[PDB]
Amino acid sequence: DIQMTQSPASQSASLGESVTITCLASQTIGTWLAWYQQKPGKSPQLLIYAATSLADGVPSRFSGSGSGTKFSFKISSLQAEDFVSYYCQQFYSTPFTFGGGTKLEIKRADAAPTVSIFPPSSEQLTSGGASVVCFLNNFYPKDINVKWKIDGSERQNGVLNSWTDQDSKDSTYSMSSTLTLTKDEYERHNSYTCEATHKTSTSPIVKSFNRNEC
Amino acid sequence: EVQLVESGGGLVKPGGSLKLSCAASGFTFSSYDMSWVRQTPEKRLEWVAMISSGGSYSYYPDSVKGRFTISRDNAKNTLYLQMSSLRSEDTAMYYCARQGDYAWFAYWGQGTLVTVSAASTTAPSVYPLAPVCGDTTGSSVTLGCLVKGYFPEPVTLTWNSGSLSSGVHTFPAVLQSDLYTLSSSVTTVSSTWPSESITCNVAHPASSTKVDKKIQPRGPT
Ligand SMILES: [Cl-]
Repeated sequence: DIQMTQSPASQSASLGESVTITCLASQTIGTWLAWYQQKPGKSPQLLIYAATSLADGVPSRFSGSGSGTKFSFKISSLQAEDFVSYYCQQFYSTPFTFGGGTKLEIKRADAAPTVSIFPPSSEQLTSGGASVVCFLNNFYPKDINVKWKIDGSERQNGVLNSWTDQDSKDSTYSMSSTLTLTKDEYERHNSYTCEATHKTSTSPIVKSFNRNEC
Repeated sequence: EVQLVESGGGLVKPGGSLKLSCAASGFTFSSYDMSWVRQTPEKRLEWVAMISSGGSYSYYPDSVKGRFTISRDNAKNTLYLQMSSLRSEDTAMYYCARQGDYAWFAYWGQGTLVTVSAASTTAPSVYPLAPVCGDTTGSSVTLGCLVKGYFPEPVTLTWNSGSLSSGVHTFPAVLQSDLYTLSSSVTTVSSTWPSESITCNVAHPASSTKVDKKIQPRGPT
Protein backbone atom coordinates (compact mmCIF):
# COMPACT_ATOMS: atom_id res chain seq x y z
CA ASP A 1 0.00 0.00 0.00
CA ILE A 2 1.16 3.59 -0.62
CA GLN A 3 1.98 5.39 2.62
CA MET A 4 1.48 9.16 2.57
CA THR A 5 3.70 10.87 5.19
CA GLN A 6 2.41 14.33 5.93
CA SER A 7 4.45 16.96 7.80
CA PRO A 8 4.28 18.80 10.06
CA ALA A 9 1.54 17.25 12.29
CA SER A 10 0.90 20.75 13.53
CA GLN A 11 2.30 24.20 12.95
CA SER A 12 1.76 27.54 14.64
CA ALA A 13 1.69 30.67 12.44
CA SER A 14 0.59 34.30 12.46
CA LEU A 15 -2.29 35.74 10.53
CA GLY A 16 -0.92 36.81 7.13
CA GLU A 17 1.98 34.32 7.23
CA SER A 18 2.75 31.98 4.31
CA VAL A 19 2.97 28.28 5.25
CA THR A 20 3.85 25.10 3.35
CA ILE A 21 2.68 21.56 4.27
CA THR A 22 4.46 18.57 2.74
CA CYS A 23 3.28 15.13 1.73
CA LEU A 24 5.75 12.32 0.87
CA ALA A 25 4.51 9.25 -1.05
CA SER A 26 6.28 5.89 -0.33
CA GLN A 27 6.47 5.32 -4.13
CA THR A 28 6.18 7.59 -7.21
CA ILE A 29 2.56 8.60 -7.99
CA GLY A 30 3.00 11.29 -10.67
CA THR A 31 0.43 14.01 -9.97
CA TRP A 32 -2.22 11.58 -8.62
CA LEU A 33 -2.74 13.51 -5.35
CA ALA A 34 -5.46 15.60 -3.76
CA TRP A 35 -5.54 18.00 -0.80
CA TYR A 36 -8.50 18.51 1.55
CA GLN A 37 -9.41 21.01 4.25
CA GLN A 38 -11.46 20.10 7.30
CA LYS A 39 -13.03 22.70 9.57
CA PRO A 40 -14.08 21.75 13.15
CA GLY A 41 -17.35 19.80 13.15
CA LYS A 42 -17.49 19.70 9.33
CA SER A 43 -16.80 17.13 6.62
CA PRO A 44 -13.55 17.37 4.60
CA GLN A 45 -13.73 19.57 1.48
CA LEU A 46 -11.61 19.23 -1.67
CA LEU A 47 -9.15 22.10 -2.24
CA ILE A 48 -6.63 20.71 -4.78
CA TYR A 49 -6.81 17.73 -7.16
CA ALA A 50 -4.19 16.28 -9.56
CA ALA A 51 -1.44 17.91 -7.38
CA THR A 52 -2.00 21.48 -8.66
CA SER A 53 -5.62 22.01 -9.87
CA LEU A 54 -7.88 24.18 -7.66
CA ALA A 55 -11.36 22.86 -7.01
CA ASP A 56 -14.29 25.10 -8.02
CA GLY A 57 -14.76 28.06 -5.65
CA VAL A 58 -11.45 27.59 -3.76
CA PRO A 59 -9.50 30.85 -3.09
CA SER A 60 -6.24 31.26 -5.05
CA ARG A 61 -4.28 31.74 -1.78
CA PHE A 62 -4.34 27.90 -1.71
CA SER A 63 -1.93 26.09 -4.05
CA GLY A 64 -0.35 22.70 -4.57
CA SER A 65 2.84 21.57 -6.23
CA GLY A 66 4.95 18.51 -6.90
CA SER A 67 5.11 15.32 -8.92
CA GLY A 68 6.52 11.88 -8.09
CA THR A 69 7.02 11.47 -4.31
CA LYS A 70 7.33 15.02 -2.84
CA PHE A 71 4.22 17.24 -2.73
CA SER A 72 3.61 20.67 -1.21
CA PHE A 73 0.49 22.53 -0.21
CA LYS A 74 0.82 26.26 0.40
CA ILE A 75 -1.34 29.00 1.90
CA SER A 76 0.21 32.25 0.75
CA SER A 77 -1.43 34.51 3.40
CA LEU A 78 -3.22 32.85 6.33
CA GLN A 79 -6.70 34.16 7.09
CA ALA A 80 -8.51 33.57 10.40
CA GLU A 81 -10.73 30.84 8.88
CA ASP A 82 -7.66 28.89 7.62
CA PHE A 83 -6.41 27.67 11.04
CA VAL A 84 -7.92 24.21 10.62
CA SER A 85 -6.79 20.78 9.39
CA TYR A 86 -5.45 19.71 5.99
CA TYR A 87 -4.94 16.25 4.50
CA CYS A 88 -3.26 14.84 1.40
CA GLN A 89 -4.54 11.74 -0.43
CA GLN A 90 -3.22 9.56 -3.28
CA PHE A 91 -5.58 8.12 -5.90
CA TYR A 92 -2.81 6.49 -7.97
CA SER A 93 -3.59 2.96 -6.74
CA THR A 94 -6.04 1.14 -4.49
CA PRO A 95 -6.22 1.12 -1.60
CA PHE A 96 -6.60 4.91 -1.66
CA THR A 97 -4.64 6.37 1.25
CA PHE A 98 -4.50 9.63 3.15
CA GLY A 99 -1.80 11.48 4.98
CA GLY A 100 -2.13 11.81 8.74
CA GLY A 101 -3.17 15.47 8.57
CA THR A 102 -1.75 18.81 9.62
CA LYS A 103 -3.43 21.19 12.09
CA LEU A 104 -2.62 24.89 11.77
CA GLU A 105 -2.72 26.97 14.95
CA ILE A 106 -2.52 30.69 15.50
CA LYS A 107 0.29 32.35 17.40
CA ARG A 108 -0.38 34.89 20.15
CA ALA A 109 1.40 36.40 23.13
CA ASP A 110 2.48 34.05 25.92
CA ALA A 111 -0.08 33.78 28.75
CA ALA A 112 0.31 32.02 32.11
CA PRO A 113 -2.48 29.59 33.10
CA THR A 114 -5.09 30.54 35.65
CA VAL A 115 -5.13 27.54 37.97
CA SER A 116 -8.11 26.51 40.10
CA ILE A 117 -8.38 23.42 42.37
CA PHE A 118 -11.69 21.79 43.36
CA PRO A 119 -12.12 19.30 46.22
CA PRO A 120 -14.64 16.48 45.70
CA SER A 121 -18.24 17.69 45.86
CA SER A 122 -20.17 16.68 48.96
CA GLU A 123 -22.48 14.78 46.56
CA GLN A 124 -19.64 12.69 45.09
CA LEU A 125 -18.36 11.70 48.50
CA THR A 126 -21.51 9.48 48.70
CA SER A 127 -20.01 7.26 45.99
CA GLY A 128 -17.07 4.83 46.17
CA GLY A 129 -14.97 7.62 44.63
CA ALA A 130 -13.62 11.09 45.21
CA SER A 131 -12.40 13.28 42.33
CA VAL A 132 -10.09 16.26 42.75
CA VAL A 133 -10.17 18.59 39.73
CA CYS A 134 -7.70 21.15 38.57
CA PHE A 135 -8.40 23.61 35.73
CA LEU A 136 -5.42 25.25 33.99
CA ASN A 137 -7.14 27.90 31.92
CA ASN A 138 -6.37 30.35 29.12
CA PHE A 139 -2.63 29.77 28.64
CA TYR A 140 -0.32 30.04 25.65
CA PRO A 141 1.66 28.25 24.26
CA LYS A 142 -0.08 24.87 24.37
CA ASP A 143 2.65 22.84 26.12
CA ILE A 144 2.10 22.46 29.85
CA ASN A 145 2.80 19.97 32.64
CA VAL A 146 0.62 19.16 35.65
CA LYS A 147 1.76 17.26 38.75
CA TRP A 148 -0.45 16.09 41.61
CA LYS A 149 0.73 15.68 45.18
CA ILE A 150 -1.06 14.08 48.12
CA ASP A 151 0.52 14.99 51.48
CA GLY A 152 3.60 16.09 49.45
CA SER A 153 3.87 12.74 47.60
CA GLU A 154 3.74 12.86 43.79
CA ARG A 155 0.71 10.92 42.48
CA GLN A 156 0.47 9.54 38.92
CA ASN A 157 -2.13 6.74 39.39
CA GLY A 158 -5.73 7.90 38.82
CA VAL A 159 -4.85 11.13 36.95
CA LEU A 160 -6.64 11.82 33.67
CA ASN A 161 -6.11 14.94 31.59
CA SER A 162 -8.12 16.68 28.87
CA TRP A 163 -7.05 19.55 26.64
CA THR A 164 -9.24 21.99 24.71
CA ASP A 165 -8.58 22.93 21.13
CA GLN A 166 -7.29 26.45 20.63
CA ASP A 167 -9.92 28.98 21.65
CA SER A 168 -11.56 30.68 18.64
CA LYS A 169 -11.92 34.00 20.59
CA ASP A 170 -8.59 34.50 22.47
CA SER A 171 -6.31 31.82 20.85
CA THR A 172 -5.45 30.33 24.26
CA TYR A 173 -5.51 26.70 25.43
CA SER A 174 -7.03 25.20 28.56
CA MET A 175 -6.53 21.88 30.35
CA SER A 176 -8.47 19.90 32.97
CA SER A 177 -6.72 17.38 35.25
CA THR A 178 -8.77 15.01 37.42
CA LEU A 179 -7.32 12.87 40.19
CA THR A 180 -9.76 10.06 41.05
CA LEU A 181 -9.27 8.13 44.29
CA THR A 182 -11.49 5.91 46.38
CA LYS A 183 -13.35 7.88 49.09
CA ASP A 184 -11.49 5.79 51.69
CA GLU A 185 -8.10 6.84 50.27
CA TYR A 186 -9.22 10.49 49.94
CA GLU A 187 -10.13 10.59 53.66
CA ARG A 188 -6.75 9.03 54.65
CA HIS A 189 -4.84 12.13 53.45
CA ASN A 190 -4.94 15.86 54.25
CA SER A 191 -3.22 18.05 51.62
CA TYR A 192 -4.05 17.92 47.88
CA THR A 193 -1.94 19.90 45.44
CA CYS A 194 -2.02 20.63 41.68
CA GLU A 195 1.25 22.13 40.30
CA ALA A 196 1.36 23.63 36.79
CA THR A 197 4.66 24.04 34.92
CA HIS A 198 4.56 26.39 31.93
CA LYS A 199 7.21 28.39 30.04
CA THR A 200 5.73 31.68 31.38
CA SER A 201 7.42 31.05 34.78
CA THR A 202 10.53 29.29 36.13
CA SER A 203 8.45 28.40 39.24
CA PRO A 204 5.31 26.20 39.03
CA ILE A 205 1.89 27.59 39.87
CA VAL A 206 0.78 25.67 42.96
CA LYS A 207 -2.84 25.38 44.13
CA SER A 208 -3.58 23.33 47.23
CA PHE A 209 -6.20 22.67 49.89
CA ASN A 210 -6.41 20.73 53.15
CA ARG A 211 -9.30 18.25 53.53
CA ASN A 212 -12.11 19.24 55.98
CA GLU A 213 -10.49 22.65 56.55
CA CYS A 214 -12.50 25.85 55.75
CA GLU B 1 -26.43 22.31 -5.12
CA VAL B 2 -24.84 18.88 -4.74
CA GLN B 3 -26.29 17.14 -1.70
CA LEU B 4 -25.20 13.89 -0.04
CA VAL B 5 -27.03 12.81 3.14
CA GLU B 6 -25.88 9.73 5.06
CA SER B 7 -28.06 7.82 7.50
CA GLY B 8 -28.15 4.47 9.31
CA GLY B 9 -25.34 5.01 11.82
CA GLY B 10 -25.62 3.84 15.41
CA LEU B 11 -24.15 1.93 18.32
CA VAL B 12 -23.55 -1.77 17.53
CA LYS B 13 -21.93 -4.65 19.46
CA PRO B 14 -18.72 -6.25 18.07
CA GLY B 15 -19.71 -8.95 15.54
CA GLY B 16 -22.87 -7.02 14.65
CA SER B 17 -24.21 -5.64 11.35
CA LEU B 18 -25.43 -2.27 10.14
CA LYS B 19 -26.50 -0.89 6.76
CA LEU B 20 -25.71 2.74 5.91
CA SER B 21 -27.50 4.74 3.21
CA CYS B 22 -26.49 7.90 1.34
CA ALA B 23 -29.20 9.93 -0.45
CA ALA B 24 -27.77 11.86 -3.40
CA SER B 25 -29.44 14.88 -5.00
CA GLY B 26 -28.59 17.91 -7.16
CA PHE B 27 -26.54 15.97 -9.73
CA THR B 28 -26.88 12.98 -12.08
CA PHE B 29 -26.03 10.23 -9.57
CA SER B 30 -25.70 7.45 -12.17
CA SER B 31 -22.85 9.38 -13.92
CA TYR B 32 -20.45 9.27 -10.91
CA ASP B 33 -18.21 6.76 -9.19
CA MET B 34 -18.83 6.92 -5.42
CA SER B 35 -16.89 5.95 -2.29
CA TRP B 36 -17.40 5.59 1.41
CA VAL B 37 -14.63 7.23 3.42
CA ARG B 38 -14.49 7.06 7.22
CA GLN B 39 -12.83 9.21 9.86
CA THR B 40 -11.71 7.46 13.03
CA PRO B 41 -11.89 9.02 16.53
CA GLU B 42 -8.14 9.85 16.11
CA LYS B 43 -9.22 11.95 13.02
CA ARG B 44 -7.48 9.59 10.56
CA LEU B 45 -9.20 9.36 7.15
CA GLU B 46 -9.60 5.86 5.69
CA TRP B 47 -11.08 4.94 2.31
CA VAL B 48 -13.64 2.12 2.87
CA ALA B 49 -15.06 1.20 -0.57
CA MET B 50 -15.59 2.43 -4.12
CA ILE B 51 -18.33 1.57 -6.63
CA SER B 52 -18.42 2.41 -10.35
CA SER B 53 -21.12 4.75 -11.77
CA GLY B 54 -23.16 1.81 -13.16
CA GLY B 55 -22.69 -0.40 -10.07
CA SER B 56 -20.90 -3.26 -11.92
CA TYR B 57 -17.46 -2.79 -10.28
CA SER B 58 -16.57 -2.49 -6.58
CA TYR B 59 -13.23 -2.06 -4.78
CA TYR B 60 -12.27 -2.50 -1.12
CA PRO B 61 -9.21 -2.26 1.15
CA ASP B 62 -8.18 -5.51 2.87
CA SER B 63 -9.33 -4.04 6.24
CA VAL B 64 -13.04 -4.47 5.25
CA LYS B 65 -12.86 -6.99 2.37
CA GLY B 66 -15.29 -9.87 3.03
CA ARG B 67 -17.15 -7.88 5.73
CA PHE B 68 -18.42 -4.75 3.95
CA THR B 69 -20.43 -4.51 0.73
CA ILE B 70 -20.91 -1.30 -1.21
CA SER B 71 -23.92 -1.11 -3.52
CA ARG B 72 -26.05 1.50 -5.24
CA ASP B 73 -29.53 1.93 -6.60
CA ASN B 74 -29.31 4.41 -9.46
CA ALA B 75 -33.12 4.54 -9.81
CA LYS B 76 -33.40 5.67 -6.13
CA ASN B 77 -30.26 7.91 -6.20
CA THR B 78 -28.95 6.04 -3.14
CA LEU B 79 -25.57 4.57 -2.17
CA TYR B 80 -25.35 1.84 0.48
CA LEU B 81 -22.78 0.24 2.77
CA GLN B 82 -23.69 -3.11 4.28
CA MET B 83 -21.43 -3.68 7.28
CA SER B 84 -21.05 -7.11 8.91
CA SER B 85 -18.72 -8.73 11.46
CA LEU B 86 -18.18 -5.26 12.90
CA ARG B 87 -15.00 -4.62 14.90
CA SER B 88 -14.03 -1.87 17.38
CA GLU B 89 -11.64 -0.40 14.78
CA ASP B 90 -14.64 0.19 12.44
CA THR B 91 -15.75 2.95 14.88
CA ALA B 92 -15.81 6.13 12.80
CA MET B 93 -17.80 8.83 11.10
CA TYR B 94 -18.78 7.38 7.69
CA TYR B 95 -18.97 9.74 4.75
CA CYS B 96 -20.46 9.28 1.32
CA ALA B 97 -18.25 10.95 -1.35
CA ARG B 98 -18.68 11.70 -5.04
CA GLN B 99 -15.54 11.07 -7.12
CA GLY B 100 -14.21 12.96 -10.13
CA ASP B 101 -12.88 11.23 -13.26
CA TYR B 102 -10.42 9.66 -10.83
CA ALA B 103 -10.81 8.94 -7.12
CA TRP B 104 -10.43 12.35 -5.62
CA PHE B 105 -13.45 13.12 -3.44
CA ALA B 106 -15.12 16.20 -4.92
CA TYR B 107 -18.16 16.27 -2.60
CA TRP B 108 -18.73 14.75 0.85
CA GLY B 109 -21.83 14.32 2.95
CA GLN B 110 -22.14 15.36 6.59
CA GLY B 111 -21.44 11.85 7.83
CA THR B 112 -23.21 9.18 9.90
CA LEU B 113 -21.52 7.94 13.10
CA VAL B 114 -20.91 4.23 13.72
CA THR B 115 -19.75 3.14 17.17
CA VAL B 116 -18.78 -0.51 17.69
CA SER B 117 -18.62 -1.31 21.40
CA ALA B 118 -19.78 -3.90 23.95
CA ALA B 119 -19.87 -1.21 26.70
CA SER B 120 -23.15 -0.87 28.59
CA THR B 121 -25.18 2.35 28.46
CA THR B 122 -24.48 4.24 31.69
CA ALA B 123 -25.95 7.55 32.91
CA PRO B 124 -23.42 10.02 34.39
CA SER B 125 -23.14 11.39 37.86
CA VAL B 126 -23.05 15.19 37.69
CA TYR B 127 -21.12 17.02 40.38
CA PRO B 128 -21.03 20.79 41.05
CA LEU B 129 -17.52 22.19 41.57
CA ALA B 130 -17.52 25.19 43.87
CA PRO B 131 -14.26 26.94 44.91
CA VAL B 132 -12.28 25.67 47.97
CA CYS B 133 -14.18 26.15 51.32
CA GLY B 134 -13.37 29.56 52.93
CA ASP B 135 -11.05 30.58 50.04
CA THR B 136 -10.17 34.29 49.79
CA THR B 137 -12.09 35.54 46.73
CA GLY B 138 -10.30 37.60 43.98
CA SER B 139 -11.78 39.69 41.09
CA SER B 140 -12.97 36.60 39.16
CA VAL B 141 -14.16 33.18 40.29
CA THR B 142 -14.04 29.87 38.42
CA LEU B 143 -16.71 27.21 38.91
CA GLY B 144 -16.94 23.77 37.39
CA CYS B 145 -19.13 20.84 36.59
CA LEU B 146 -17.87 17.23 36.55
CA VAL B 147 -19.79 14.73 34.42
CA LYS B 148 -18.49 11.34 35.50
CA GLY B 149 -19.03 7.82 34.20
CA TYR B 150 -21.25 7.75 31.13
CA PHE B 151 -21.57 5.74 27.95
CA PRO B 152 -22.00 6.29 25.05
CA GLU B 153 -21.11 9.82 23.96
CA PRO B 154 -22.40 12.42 23.82
CA VAL B 155 -23.60 14.54 26.66
CA THR B 156 -24.79 18.09 26.28
CA LEU B 157 -23.64 20.54 28.91
CA THR B 158 -24.78 24.15 29.25
CA TRP B 159 -24.60 26.84 31.91
CA ASN B 160 -27.83 28.64 32.92
CA SER B 161 -29.69 26.79 30.12
CA GLY B 162 -27.29 28.28 27.52
CA SER B 163 -27.70 31.92 28.68
CA LEU B 164 -24.17 31.85 30.18
CA SER B 165 -21.77 31.18 27.30
CA SER B 166 -18.94 33.70 27.83
CA GLY B 167 -15.95 32.45 29.87
CA VAL B 168 -16.94 28.79 29.44
CA HIS B 169 -14.58 25.90 28.53
CA THR B 170 -15.98 22.38 28.10
CA PHE B 171 -13.21 19.82 27.98
CA PRO B 172 -13.28 16.83 25.63
CA ALA B 173 -14.44 13.58 27.25
CA VAL B 174 -11.79 11.02 28.31
CA LEU B 175 -12.58 7.29 28.12
CA GLN B 176 -11.57 4.96 30.99
CA SER B 177 -12.85 1.41 31.70
CA ASP B 178 -15.68 1.77 29.13
CA LEU B 179 -16.90 5.07 30.71
CA TYR B 180 -16.46 8.71 29.64
CA THR B 181 -15.81 11.64 31.95
CA LEU B 182 -16.07 15.33 30.92
CA SER B 183 -15.76 18.58 32.81
CA SER B 184 -16.64 22.19 32.15
CA SER B 185 -15.43 25.41 33.73
CA VAL B 186 -17.04 28.82 33.82
CA THR B 187 -15.33 32.02 34.97
CA THR B 188 -17.36 35.06 36.11
CA VAL B 189 -16.64 38.29 37.97
CA SER B 190 -16.72 37.62 41.73
CA SER B 191 -19.54 40.22 42.05
CA THR B 192 -21.79 37.91 39.99
CA TRP B 193 -21.44 34.69 42.10
CA PRO B 194 -22.83 33.55 44.44
CA SER B 195 -25.14 36.64 44.32
CA GLU B 196 -26.43 35.40 40.92
CA SER B 197 -27.44 31.76 40.23
CA ILE B 198 -25.13 29.54 38.17
CA THR B 199 -26.38 26.07 37.24
CA CYS B 200 -24.82 23.30 35.13
CA ASN B 201 -27.36 21.54 32.84
CA VAL B 202 -26.38 18.09 31.65
CA ALA B 203 -28.31 15.79 29.32
CA HIS B 204 -27.32 12.26 28.34
CA PRO B 205 -29.72 11.33 25.50
CA ALA B 206 -28.77 7.61 25.43
CA SER B 207 -29.94 7.17 29.08
CA SER B 208 -32.82 9.72 28.80
CA THR B 209 -31.30 11.56 31.75
CA LYS B 210 -31.25 15.33 32.33
CA VAL B 211 -29.92 16.93 35.50
CA ASP B 212 -29.43 20.46 36.72
CA LYS B 213 -26.80 21.13 39.40
CA LYS B 214 -26.75 24.58 40.95
CA ILE B 215 -23.26 25.59 42.07
CA GLN B 216 -23.51 26.43 45.77
CA PRO B 217 -20.62 27.76 47.91
CA ARG B 218 -18.93 25.23 50.17
CA GLY B 219 -19.91 25.57 53.81
CA PRO B 220 -20.90 27.24 55.90
CA THR B 221 -19.62 24.41 58.19
CL1 LIG C 1 -20.37 0.45 -14.16
